Amino acid sequence: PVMADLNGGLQFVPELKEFTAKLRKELVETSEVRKAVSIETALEHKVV
Amino acid sequence: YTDFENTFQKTVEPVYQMHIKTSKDIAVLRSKEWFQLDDEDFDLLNKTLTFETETEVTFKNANIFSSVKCF
Amino acid sequence: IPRETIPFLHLRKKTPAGDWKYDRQLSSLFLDGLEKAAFNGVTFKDKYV
Repeated sequence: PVMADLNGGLQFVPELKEFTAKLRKELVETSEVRKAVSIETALEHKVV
Repeated sequence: YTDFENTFQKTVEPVYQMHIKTSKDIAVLRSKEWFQLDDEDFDLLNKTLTFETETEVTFKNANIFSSVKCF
Repeated sequence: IPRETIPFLHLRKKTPAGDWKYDRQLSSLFLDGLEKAAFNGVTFKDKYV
């Protein structure tokens, strides 16, 4: 039997799940903050 | 009367309350220049804030203000 | 437990690489418990199984 590792070194990233959940939050948080801050800056400009 | 340079209005605003539930709410508040914490590193998360504002206005004409102060 | 001898009964510890290997300290906890059980007995009072 042949065992081929086609895993791109992924196994050497410790605590992978937490690492992927952190990258996801850092991205979704940045998305949702930018959405909210841009919507409020538009509404402020509209009012003034 | 059309002498808008002699007009002015002070309003005591109703007290507004915000429950800061998320870090998005915090970012939206920090995006406002007018929002000025004494301690910039104050932890707003899970806090209830109250805003006790007064608005001083001067008029250019009927619809447009020549000045707005909210403090 | 001799140095460089794995007991017939032992506990393993997951390495940062994600492999399970003999762990002398965990194995010592388990085997000391077995020794106490063998001399003194062990209670399971208030265990629901």
